[PDB]
Formats: sequence, structure tokens, C-alpha cells
Amino acid sequence: LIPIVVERAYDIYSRLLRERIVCVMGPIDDSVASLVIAQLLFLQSESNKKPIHMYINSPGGVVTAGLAIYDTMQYILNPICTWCVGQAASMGSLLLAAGTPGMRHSLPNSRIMIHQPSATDIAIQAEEIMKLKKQLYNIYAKHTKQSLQVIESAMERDRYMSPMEAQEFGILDKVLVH
Amino acid sequence: SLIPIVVERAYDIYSRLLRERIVCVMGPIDDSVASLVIAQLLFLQSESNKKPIHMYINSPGGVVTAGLAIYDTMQYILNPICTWCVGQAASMGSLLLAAGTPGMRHSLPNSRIMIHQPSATDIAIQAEEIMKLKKQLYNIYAKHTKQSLQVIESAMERDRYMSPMEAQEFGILDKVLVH
Amino acid sequence: LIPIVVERAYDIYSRLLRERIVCVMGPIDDSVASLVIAQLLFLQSESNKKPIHMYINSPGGVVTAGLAIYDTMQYILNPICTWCVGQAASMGSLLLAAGTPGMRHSLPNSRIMIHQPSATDIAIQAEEIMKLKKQLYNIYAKHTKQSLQVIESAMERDRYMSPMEAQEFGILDKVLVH
Amino acid sequence: SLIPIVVERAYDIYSRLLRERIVCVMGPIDDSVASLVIAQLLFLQSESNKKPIHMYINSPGGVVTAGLAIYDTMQYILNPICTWCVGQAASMGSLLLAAGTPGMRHSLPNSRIMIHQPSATDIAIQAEEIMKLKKQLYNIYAKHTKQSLQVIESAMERDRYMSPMEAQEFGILDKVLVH
Amino acid sequence: LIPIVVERAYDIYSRLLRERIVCVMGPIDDSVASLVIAQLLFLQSESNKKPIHMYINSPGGVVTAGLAIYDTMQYILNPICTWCVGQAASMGSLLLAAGTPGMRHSLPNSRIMIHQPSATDIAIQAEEIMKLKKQLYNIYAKHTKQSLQVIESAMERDRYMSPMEAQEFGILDKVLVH
Amino acid sequence: LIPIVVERAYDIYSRLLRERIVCVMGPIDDSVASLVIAQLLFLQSESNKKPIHMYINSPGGVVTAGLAIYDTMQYILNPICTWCVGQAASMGSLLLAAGTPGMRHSLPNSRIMIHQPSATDIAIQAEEIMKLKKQLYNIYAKHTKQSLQVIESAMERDRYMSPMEAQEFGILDKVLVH
Amino acid sequence: LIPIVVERAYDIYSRLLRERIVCVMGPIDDSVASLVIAQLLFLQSESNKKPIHMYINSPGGVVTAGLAIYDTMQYILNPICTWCVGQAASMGSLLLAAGTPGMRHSLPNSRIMIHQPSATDIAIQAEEIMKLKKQLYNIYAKHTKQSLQVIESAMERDRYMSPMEAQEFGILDKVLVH
Ligand SMILES: O=C1c2cc(Cc3cc(F)cc(F)c3)nn2CC[C@H](CO)N1Cc1ccc(C(F)(F)F)cc1
Ligand SMILES: O=C1c2cc(Cc3cc(F)cc(F)c3)nn2CC[C@H](CO)N1Cc1ccc(C(F)(F)F)cc1
Ligand SMILES: O=C1c2cc(Cc3cc(F)cc(F)c3)nn2CC[C@H](CO)N1Cc1ccc(C(F)(F)F)cc1
Ligand SMILES: O=C1c2cc(Cc3cc(F)cc(F)c3)nn2CC[C@H](CO)N1Cc1ccc(C(F)(F)F)cc1
Ligand SMILES: O=C1c2cc(Cc3cc(F)cc(F)c3)nn2CC[C@H](CO)N1Cc1ccc(C(F)(F)F)cc1
Ligand SMILES: O=C1c2cc(Cc3cc(F)cc(F)c3)nn2CC[C@H](CO)N1Cc1ccc(C(F)(F)F)cc1
Ligand SMILES: O=C1c2cc(Cc3cc(F)cc(F)c3)nn2CC[C@H](CO)N1Cc1ccc(C(F)(F)F)cc1
Repeated sequence: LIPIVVERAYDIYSRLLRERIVCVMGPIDDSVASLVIAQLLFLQSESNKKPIHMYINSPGGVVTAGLAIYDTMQYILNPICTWCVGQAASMGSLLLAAGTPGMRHSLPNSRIMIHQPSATDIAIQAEEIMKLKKQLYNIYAKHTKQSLQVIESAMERDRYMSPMEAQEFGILDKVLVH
Repeated sequence: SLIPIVVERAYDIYSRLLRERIVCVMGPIDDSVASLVIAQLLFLQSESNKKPIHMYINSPGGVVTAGLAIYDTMQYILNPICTWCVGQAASMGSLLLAAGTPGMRHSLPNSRIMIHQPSATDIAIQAEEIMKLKKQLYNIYAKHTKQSLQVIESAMERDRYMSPMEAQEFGILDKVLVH
Repeated sequence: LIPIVVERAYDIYSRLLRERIVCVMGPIDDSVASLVIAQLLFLQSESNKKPIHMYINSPGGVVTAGLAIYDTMQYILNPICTWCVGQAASMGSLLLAAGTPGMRHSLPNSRIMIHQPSATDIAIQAEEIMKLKKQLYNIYAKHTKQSLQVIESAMERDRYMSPMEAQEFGILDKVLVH
Repeated sequence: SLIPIVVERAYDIYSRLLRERIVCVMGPIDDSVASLVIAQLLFLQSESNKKPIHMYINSPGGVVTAGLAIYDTMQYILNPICTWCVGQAASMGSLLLAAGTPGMRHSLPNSRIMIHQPSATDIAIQAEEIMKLKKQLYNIYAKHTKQSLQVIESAMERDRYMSPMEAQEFGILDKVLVH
Repeated sequence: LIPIVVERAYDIYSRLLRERIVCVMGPIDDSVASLVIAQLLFLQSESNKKPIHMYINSPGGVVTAGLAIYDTMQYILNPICTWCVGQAASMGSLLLAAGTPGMRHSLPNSRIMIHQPSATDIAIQAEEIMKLKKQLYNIYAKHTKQSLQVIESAMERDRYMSPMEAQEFGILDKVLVH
Repeated sequence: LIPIVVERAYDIYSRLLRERIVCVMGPIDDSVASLVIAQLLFLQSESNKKPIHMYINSPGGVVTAGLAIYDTMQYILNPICTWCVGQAASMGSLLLAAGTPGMRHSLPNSRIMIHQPSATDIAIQAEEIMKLKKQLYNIYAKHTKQSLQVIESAMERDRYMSPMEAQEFGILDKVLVH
Repeated sequence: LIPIVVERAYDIYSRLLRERIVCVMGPIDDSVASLVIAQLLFLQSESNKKPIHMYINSPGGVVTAGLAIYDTMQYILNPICTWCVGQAASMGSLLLAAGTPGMRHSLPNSRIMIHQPSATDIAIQAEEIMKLKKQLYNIYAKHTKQSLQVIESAMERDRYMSPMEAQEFGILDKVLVH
């Protein structure tokens, strides 16, 4: 399934990590967050000044898993370029929006969604789900430079944004074709 | 699902983290998780009983006896242990979190911490036995938070999470850092 | 899953067997018994006087599988230190109590149970399960130095013991913290 | 279920046991178990047809034709075969145990031995064929225990286990040891 | 699961193939036929006069898969010793009967059946299953040197033969003990 | 499962591919077609003049997957010897018939069927299954040198032919025993 | 001279033997070896898994007598803790070094010597003494895990070791004060 490339031989995913690329593809859960966090801490130890590239094609996932990734992103010193490929929905678009200012990108045909689905590691109470939702509000507000009221009304609409809308909204900075 | 290789020598990224003296406690805790964690704690202590060990916890909880096995191994070894709450630490997970070396218990800004126990069991047990275990949790939590038993029991009765700052004031951890 | 540690590279469990540590963790069946016995015979061949450390965190298992380990423990010449970590229930607590006198240990928060559950490789008769139950009576009587009547009454009470009660009952010798 | 490595040369512990000329018959006996066991028997004979082979049996039984394949290979090779009952030997397991070289059949003290056959089969077969197989077991059991057919048939009718000393007196094994 | 032996290291089955041994154990299907055919052609390329040993413990299987092995046996130049261990039923006993004259063997306690069970890769018509049954008749007649009528009567009886019965019938040549 | 042969070591299937043998065993689907096409292109890259041996034991499979092999067989320049071992039914019999003229073979007891079963990756319309069926008619007509009417009447019969029938029909050129 | 302690009354040395303590104090000759061996066989018969404690304060003695004790120590199944109190010189330090690995001890102010004095029941020839010395070199090599050359050079030096020197050399495992 997974091919080998190139003195030294790597599986193609290990070779992408040698380029300082971290993939966040597919639904986000604790093991994805564990793998993502492991690579971020590793790449920073190799160099805390060289940029990291986080390529995101994700429909969303566990909220606490996503915030762990978000928090690790804020922790390391490295500039992080985020790229939306295919889509970034729910927790995925939160990670996309959290890359280094000026370094958040999308491919031309991507779809971006900040609406949250209607998940949880264990079952939780209504006060807890609202507390988490407020955390998403503040993080999105921080990185889009929109106000809380703008973020809450926008997240109430069950819809995807085009890459240019997300650019205008503050989720990303540039839409590139090459 | 594929674990990447990093480099003279090549390691999988998780083996590379263990060489950094990092132990991951991610996901639910059961016996095989406890076995894997204990092996690493004893190994890391055998490399050096003076160097700190960093335990990164992202766990919803798990088997109480398995969590207690990790707790005892933590207390047994001589090493300072820095615990870090990443994502969440609930039930047995926040017990391990609170059991790190005083002054070295941390959280990232957006974590959630829960000491309420869920309503699991290796074998089916009697009511006196589950109460015996629940009292062991009370005393361990009181020991490391320096709270009183009555405060611990009232707190664990509330089905809820705390922020990193509440958990710091409660005595579960010492520092909430952002960088 | 299982990490590698290092001139020589080991999976961490193979490195523990290099310390002469044998884990008996999880339920005991023939497959567990085969692996434990394989390691005990191997560790004896490396040195038949050097102590072996058996780390037990088990809820119990097949009686004949547990007796196979018990007999292999009695057979080899090595002193065996037993450790109860987490718990030792049913056949697990029998192996715990069967370590070398003076070398049976528990960590402080362990739970120990000698009550048997209400399994079997093949279905057996009532006379056969009683024969097995009496063998368990004899082994516990032998190693705890309690009488048949005391063991029979104790295994009838469906409960766990603390490390200190198990010490005073004769199941182990010391409860250690460091 | 992780198999450890032991050490100039490295083996998984089961390959190390096979280098010691030990063959495990642990768990239920089916065709693939028989193929694996037969392969090691022929290999061990090819390494040396004079050196004993150690067959350690902890089995509840299995497919009769598969067990007979092992039985025949035991009879075919020239090596003395020391058999050990560990845990239990029931049905075909007790047939192989009883088929070791005379004077070299052993049990550990707390083992159980059963020659009763259960009430399995590769394909469905007719009543005459099952009766033909059961008679082969009678003749094989009579040969190695030196008991008579009538004694074997009565004993196999009782749904029960024997202790190692009972099986010693019956002729299933020669020595019951502890050290 | 599969042990390693011995300069050079082998899994025990690869070592058996180095001894020019091919195992036919368990039910016969297309993948078994592919594996057995691969080894037969390989062993021939190493030496087309050197004998090959085929060890059969099989309850039967797909007729066309069995015919594929049978034809490869007839095709290669090597003498083939067949050995019945445990049993040879249906297609398994056809492979046993198809070894080199004088080199077809059984161990003393084997069971041999030439009756076919009441299988198919795809569902087939009544005239086609009758064509397959006749091919089996002709092959058995060829190698046992019995007549069509006797083979048809024998395969109507749902029963097994002893090693000596199969010898006198022409399925094999010698019943060996050592 | 798959043995190793030996100096260099190969799994027995990799050793056959070194001999320029391609196995088409079992049902044909996209995964098989990808594997067969990869081997065909590789073998041509080693030599576009050296013959390739395609050994077929197949009950049929996905039509488009079979056509992908058919076209790749036609594309490469190498002589292709096809061998029917066990059986070739539906798309398998189409591949057998598509080998290089004069180099299509069968073992003596094989069964060949050109009737199609009553498949497709996704659900399709009646005009589409008829277009595929017409493609099968034309390919079969081309390589057997039979007329469309002979092919269509023949494929209407749910039946197998013997290797000699298949030879007389134009599916293969030679039926050999050694 | 020998006090009585207490119901049962014992002389204090019989009371130490009830604790499974065996004293090896003073010079070693055949009668000492006979007494020590008698006690070892007795303690094993009471429990062959319970440890035995051997307290050594001896300047040495007859080589064959010391070897007799050594052989009995190796023979019994019991773990043996050896303790050096005061001194262990020549065969005494041989017995000290021959305890169960991990259970060889000294009190803080003891002196240990492996140099042999310039020891025989009857007068013997040179080759014989050489053979005995070689047996001694091999026993020390076995239990200290040093090489023959290191042991022979070490035994040439007319000197005593401190408890920590003897620990680093492999003669003992732990130096205890409380
Ligand atoms: O970066 C850290 C670190 C993370 C955290 C807490 C934290 C955890 C988290 F899950 C997310 C967070 F945001 C922050 N604290 N530290 C301080 C000390 C450690 C180890 O010394 N390093 C350095 C390091 C790590 C891994 C590697 C390599 F190569 F093995 F991968 C090499 C070097
Ligand atoms: O530390 C111990 C030990 C602790 C305990 C009791 C205990 C058990 C437990 F399960 C949890 C506990 F908290 C405490 N018993 N031992 C005896 C075994 C050895 C040797 O003395 N070590 C040291 C050691 C271990 C492993 C490795 C390496 F590298 F192989 F991994 C290297 C050195
Ligand atoms: O120890 C034994 C032994 C066990 C038993 C019977 C028994 C079996 C059992 F399953 C449980 C039991 F309690 C007792 N009998 N023997 C006598 C001869 C054998 C082999 O010669 N060895 C020696 C040996 C050394 C090294 C290694 C290796 F491969 F692991 F390195 C393996 C084995
Ligand atoms: O012993 C035999 C043999 C026995 C039988 C009959 C038989 C079959 C059976 F299934 C069970 C039986 F009891 C008896 N047939 N052969 C022919 C194959 C060869 C050549 O003579 N050997 C010797 C040999 C084998 C294996 C290995 C190694 F190392 F590869 F494993 C090395 C040497
Ligand atoms: O033997 C044959 C062969 C079989 C058939 C047809 C056939 C196919 C079948 F499925 C069953 C059959 F009975 C007959 N035709 N040939 C002629 C040319 C080929 C390849 O050139 N070889 C040679 C060869 C094979 C394998 C190996 C090695 F080592 F890789 F295994 C090395 C050399
Ligand atoms: O042959 C091709 C080729 C054929 C087709 C069209 C086609 C595709 C198809 F799926 C089926 C068909 F019938 C035809 N396209 N290409 C792409 C171009 C490349 C080199 O540029 N090669 C050569 C080559 C192949 C494989 C290897 C190896 F083995 F190493 F991988 C090495 C060299
Ligand atoms: O231990 C042995 C023994 C030693 C030796 C040879 C040997 C002799 C030696 F001097 C040093 C050695 F290392 C080995 N062989 N045996 C086998 C059988 C005997 C008696 O049957 N016992 C058992 C026994 C002893 C003493 C008592 C008690 F208490 F009465 F004194 C009770 C039971």
C-alpha cells in the first residue's frame, strides 16, 4: 500500500516528514492528535526556526483532540504554514485558521466549514458542551479577527465556504494554484 | 495509522520520544496500557534515577486498578515526573496528572480536567469493593491536591470538567503555560 | 505500539526479559501459560540460581493454565520474587502467593483476591471442578501456612484484600513503596 | 500477544525452545497444529536421530485424525521422545503423552489427565467410521499402557480426569516429578 | 507462530521446501493449488530428476483446484513420493493415488476416502458436475488399475479405508512405520 | 504461508516473476488487474522480446478489470504464452484466448467456459451490460476466428468445454501433458 | 558457655538453625564441612524454597572441605544469602562469593581475601595442588563473572579487599549497615 522512495530509503510518509510536512488527513481523534503532536515536537527539536507545513484534508473530529493539536501549535516556536486540500471542516478548519499569520493557504477547489456537527471521548453534560463551544468561539475570534457575535452567527449556518470567502472571513490568507 | 520513521540511527517517532524520556498516556487506560507505561517508567529509571521523566496525558480515563498500577509505579521510582495535560485528563487520567512531582504538573491552555468518576471493571465486583476503590481515589486526590477529604468527595460528586486555572487552584496541577 | 530501546536494540518487553523480568498481566489462558513457561525455562538456563522477577497484574484465568505456571515456578531452581501491581485475583493471587518465601510483594494500592469466580478449557463435571477447587485449597494452605478450614472460609467470601491484609493472611511478605 | 526475543544470534523464544529440541503441543490440536508439530519432529530427527526430543503437552484435545498424524510421526522417527504433561492432557493430548518413549513420560504434580473422548471432526462422517476411529484409540491406548482392551474401554467411558499418580498406575506415564 | 531454524535462517516450512518437501494439509482451494503448483515448478527447476516428497493431510476441496495440482504432478519430470498422514479424503486421496508408482505411502493410522462429498468455485449445471465426476473416475481407474465399474461402486460407499485396504485397492503402494 | 527460496532470497511468487511468469489465480477484480498490469509492464521493461508466461486458474471476475488486463496484454510487444490450469471461466477464458497465436495451452484435465455469469464495480443500465457483452463477442470472435453468430450462440450455453473442445473452437492451440 | 533461650528450650546455636541460619565461623576443616553440610541438607528437607542464611567469619581452611560445602551449596535448591562478618579469607571468601546472585552481603568493616595461603588433609604432589588451584580459579570466575586472567592475577596479590572493592569485583552484591 505505502511505497518506498530513494543512499537511504523511506516510506513516502516518512519522507514527507523529512521535508517538515505534517499531514492532518481524515477524522481527528486522540491517536491522530498523538501522532500530530509527536511530529510537531520532533520537528521543533530539529529546528525551532524552520517552518512546518501542516496539510489539512479533514472533515472534523474529537474536539479535545483538536484542541490538543491547536495547543501544541501555539506552544512550538516554529512558523506553521497551513494548507487546505480537499476540505477542512469543524476541528480541521480550526487548525487551518491557526497557522502562522500570512501562512494560511488553500487550493482553489477546497471547501471550508466552521459549523460544528450535531465528537466526545466520553458522554458529557450540556454545560460542558457549551463550555467547549465557547472555546471554539474564542479561538476562531482570535485568529479571524472577527468578533464573537460574527463567529457565533456564522457557525450557526450549516454550510461550507469557498476558499475566497474563508480568505475574506479571516480563516486563511492566500488561495494559490501553483 | 502508519507511524513515521525519523533519524546514524532510525527510530519510529514514538521510540524517539521515549529516548527523550517522554512517556505518552493517550487514550483509555487498561491493563495493557498500564503494562506498557510501567515498562517505560522502570526502563527510564534504569537509564537514570535522577533525570526527570515527562508524562504527557491525553486520556478520558480507564480501569481503576490499571490506573492505580501506573500511580504506584510513579510513586515508586525516584525520578521527578513532569505531567502535562494535553487535550483532557478525566477520571484516572487526572489522578495520574495530579500525582506528578510537586511544582512540575502542567496543562496546555485549552485542556479539560475531570475528577468525577464515570458510572470500567476488569471483573464484576461487589458494592463494598467499588466503595473501597472509591475511597482509595479520595485519599490519593486529597494527598496530592492537599485538599480535605470532604472537599474531594463533594468535588467528585459534581459531573463536570474544570479549566486549567480551576484545576491549578484546586491543587491538581501547578502551572498553566502557553509557550 | 511497542517501543524500541537501545549497541543492541530491543522491544521494551524483550528488554525486560533481559532483566529476568516476566510479566503475568491480563487474563491467564494456555497461551499466557505457554509464554510464561517458555520464559521461565529460558531464564533458568541463563542462570539457575539468579532470581527471576514475576510482575502480576491479572484478574485470573483458566485454572489448569494457572496450575501449569505454578508447577513450572515450583520446578525451576530459581528464587522467584513476585510483585502484585494493580491487582491479583483468583489464579493471579495464587501465583503471587507462590513466589519464594520472603520475596512476595505488593505495591501500596493493589487489590488481592483469592475467591474464585463463578474458566474451563472444556466443560467438566461437578466432581472435577471440586477436585480443582481442593487443589487450590492445598496450594494456598501450603504457601500461606493457614489451615484448610481458614482457606475454605476465606475463598467463600466474595471480596478483595488490601496489600496489608494479604500480608497478614500469608499471601505476601512485604508491601513496598520505593 | 507479543513474542519476546532472546540472545551473537537472536531468536524468538519459541525458536529458542526448538533449538533446545523442545516441541510444544499447547492448546487444541487441529491439522495446522499437526503440520507444525510434524515439521519440527522431522527437522529434529534430521538434526540428530539419537538425541531425545522433549514434547511438552498442555492440550484439551482436538481433531482425531490430526492427533493420529502426530502419533504416527512420533512412532516413525527414531529419537527417544520425552513427553511432559503440563497443565492438562485430555483426549488426543493424553494419547500423545502416553505415546512417548517408555520410561520418559512425565507429569508435573498438579496436572490433570483425561482419556475420555468428547461427545472434533474435519468433515461429517458415518457411525461406522467414528466407531472405527474410537477402536484405533482403544488399540493405541492398550499398547502404550499395557492394559487390556476391556480395561481401556471401561476407563474411556468414565467422564473424568486422573491425577498424575493415577495416570502413572494406569500406564499413561512413568514418573511424576516436581524438580 | 512459525519457528525459525539454523549460516542461513529459515522458517521451518521454507526449510521443508529446501528438503524438496511440499505439504498439502487442510482443505484444497485455488490458493492452495497456486502454492503447491509454484513449489512443484520451482523444485523441478532445481532438479528435474530428483524426487519430490508430497505430504498429504487433507479432507478434500475444490475439484478443479485438485485437478490443477494433479495435472502439475503429471506434467513435471520429477518422481513424486506421496505420503498420507492423518487422512486423505476426496481430492486429497486422488493426489495420494497420483504419485509415482511404487512411491505412494501411508502412515499406519491414516484414513483414506475416495467417496466425493455432497466443492465448486461457481455454481454449475448437472451435466457439468457429471463431467467432473467422470474425470475423477478415469483418473482413479488409471492409477489404481481398477475398472470403471469397481471405482464407481467404491465411491458410492460413504466410508473410509484403512492404509492396508487402500493398498490392496491400488491407491497406494506401501504402509510404513519407520 | 508463502515460503522463501534461495545467493539471494525470494518469496516463491517473486521467484516466479523473475522467471517471467504471471499468475492469474482466483477471481479477477481491480486489485488483481492492477497487480497483473504492473507485472506485465515490468516484464516488458526487462525485455520486450522475451516471452511472458501467464498461468490462469480463474472462475472469472469484474469485466472492466478483465478488459484492463486484455488491453495491457495486447499493448505490450512480448509474446505471451497463456496456460489454463484447473479452469478458465468467463473473463479468465477471455484472457487465455488472448495469448499470442500458437502459444495458448491447456493442461489435460482443465475446464474452459466462455458463458458469462448472470461483475460490475458499480450498478449499471441494461444498455451498458449489453455494450460490454458486445465487446466480449468481438474480442472472442477476433481471437477464435469464429463468427459473431457462433460466439453468441456458444456463450448462450451454460456449460464447460474440454481442452480439446476449446482447441477445436479456437480458444487455445495445444493441449499438453508434459 | 553456650546460653539457653526460650514452650521449647534451645541452646542459642540450635535457635539460629531454627531461623535457617548456618554459621561458618572459624577455620574450615572436614568436621566443620560435615556439620555445615548436615545443616544444609536438613534445612532443605524442611523447605527447599525458603532461603537459608549463611554467616561467614572464617580465615579459610582445607580446600577439599571448602569445596564440599561449595558443592552442597550448589546442590540444594534453596536460595542462600551469604553474609561476611569480620572477614572471609581464602575458602571463606569462596563460599561468600558462591551465594545466590543478589544475596551476597558484607557488613561495613569486614575484610575479604581471595589470595590463598602458602590446606591439605594429606600431603599431595604439585600437579594436584595446581589442579585444585585451577578449580578454585574457575569457581571464582563463575560467580564473580571475571575472566580467568583477572582472577589469577588478583589471587597473586597477598592483600585483603574492602567490602566495596569486593562488591565491584563481583565477590558480593550489597554492603549493608542497617
Ligand atoms: O518540546 C518539548 C516539550 C513539550 C512539553 C510539554 C508539551 C506537551 C505537549 F504534548 C504539547 C505541548 F505543546 C507541550 N514540554 N516540553 C519540554 C521538554 C520536552 C522534552 O525534553 N520537549 C523537547 C523535545 C520533545 C520531543 C523530542 C523528540 F525529538 F523526541 F521528538 C525532542 C525534544
Ligand atoms: O526497578 C526494578 C524493580 C522494581 C520492582 C518493584 C516494582 C515493580 C513494578 F511493576 C512497579 C514498581 F513501581 C516497582 N522490582 N524490580 C526488580 C526488577 C529490576 C531489577 O532490580 N528493577 C530495575 C530495572 C527494571 C527494568 C529495567 C529495564 F531496562 F529492563 F527495563 C532495568 C532495570
Ligand atoms: O529446563 C528444561 C526442562 C523442563 C522440563 C520439564 C518441564 C516442562 C515444563 F513445560 C514445565 C516444567 F516446569 C518442567 N524438563 N527439562 C529438562 C530438559 C529441558 C531441555 O533440555 N530443559 C532445559 C532448557 C534449557 C534452555 C531452554 C531454552 F531454550 F529456553 F533456552 C529450554 C530448556
Ligand atoms: O524424514 C524424512 C522423510 C520422512 C518421510 C515419511 C514421513 C512423512 C511424514 F509426514 C511423517 C512421517 F513420520 C514420515 N518422508 N521423508 C522424505 C523427506 C526427507 C528425505 O528422506 N526426510 C528427512 C528430512 C526431513 C525433513 C528435514 C527438514 F529439515 F527439512 F525438516 C530434513 C530431513
Ligand atoms: O516449468 C516451467 C513451465 C511450466 C509450464 C506450464 C505449466 C504451468 C502450470 F501452472 C502447471 C503446469 F503443470 C505446467 N510451462 N513451463 C515452461 C516454462 C516455465 C517458465 O520458463 N517453466 C520453468 C520454470 C518455472 C518455475 C521456476 C521457478 F524457479 F521460479 F520456480 C523456474 C523455471
Ligand atoms: O510502459 C510504459 C507505459 C505504458 C503506458 C500505457 C499503458 C498503461 C497501461 F496501464 C496499460 C497499457 F497496456 C499501456 N504508459 N506507460 C508510461 C510510460 C512508461 C515509461 O515512461 N512505460 C515503461 C515502463 C513501465 C514500467 C516500468 C517498471 F516496471 F519499472 F515499473 C518501467 C518502464
Ligand atoms: O538431600 C538429600 C540428599 C543428599 C544427597 C547427596 C549429597 C550429599 C551431600 F553431602 C551433599 C550434597 F550436595 C548432596 N543425595 N540426597 C538424596 C536423598 C537424601 C536422603 O534421602 N537427601 C534428603 C534428606 C537429607 C537430610 C535429611 C535430614 F533432615 F534428616 F537430615 C532429610 C532428607
